[PDB]
Amino acid sequence: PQITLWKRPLVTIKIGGQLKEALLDTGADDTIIEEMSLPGRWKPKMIGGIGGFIKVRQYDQIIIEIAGHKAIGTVLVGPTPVNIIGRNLLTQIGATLNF
Amino acid sequence: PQITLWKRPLVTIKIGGQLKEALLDTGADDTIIEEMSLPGRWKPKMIGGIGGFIKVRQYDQIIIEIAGHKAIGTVLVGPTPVNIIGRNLLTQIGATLNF
Ligand SMILES: CC(C)CN(C[C@@H](O)[C@H](Cc1ccccc1)NC(=O)O[C@H]1CCOC1)S(=O)(=O)c1ccc(N)cc1
Ligand SMILES: [Cl-]
Ligand SMILES: [Cl-]
Ligand SMILES: [Cl-]
Ligand code: NA
Repeated sequence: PQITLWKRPLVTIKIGGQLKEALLDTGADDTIIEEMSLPGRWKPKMIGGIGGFIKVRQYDQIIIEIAGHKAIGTVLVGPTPVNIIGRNLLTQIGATLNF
Repeated sequence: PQITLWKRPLVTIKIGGQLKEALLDTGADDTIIEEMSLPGRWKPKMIGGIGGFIKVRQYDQIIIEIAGHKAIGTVLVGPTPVNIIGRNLLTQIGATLNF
């Protein structure tokens, strides 16, 4: 698609066999989702946002579909206002900003 | 142009006579710039996200040259860790996310 920005760029994602809503966020280095069960081991990560830095859980090589596009990569889990698809997975699905 | 997302999508902006570097951020509803003076009236606002909320000043009807493209709209000013061009001004320069 070509997505304009008059409203929030919200899409459906599928993770763990469940559909969720997520924000496509070019200002997010990383993908972070609200608390849920993911398989495997996790590692600690510090991420920075508007209010400061927080520690979150990092899961690697997670299968995730984004607006129908398949990705496999790093998903963080932690306190987040919305599920966020950031540049690590935006790049995998071939997203660019154009003007 | 067409901007990939392998690295942060940073551009040069001009605002209030000053050149700054800013992130083109599809996840940000409104544009937020680090502390600077702007002309006219303002009102206080709180904005939040990862790491919580910050208090900002909301200035309306501010012109900003973004990578060569002029746009007018609301500009928030406050202790953001990064200058962010949000959707309110991305729309005006015809920015889209494509994949
Ligand atoms: C969290 C989203 C929903 C909203 N933010 C936008 C995001 O793009 C935000 C931008 C940013 C980059 C680096 C440092 C600080 C902020 N990135 C962000 O948190 O990246 C984290 C999430 C995973 O990767 C790392 S916001 O800054 O809170 C915000 C809120 C309101 C307005 N008007 C403007 C900005
Ligand atoms: Cl990744
Ligand atoms: Cl505006
Ligand atoms: Cl349009
Ligand atoms: Na004004």
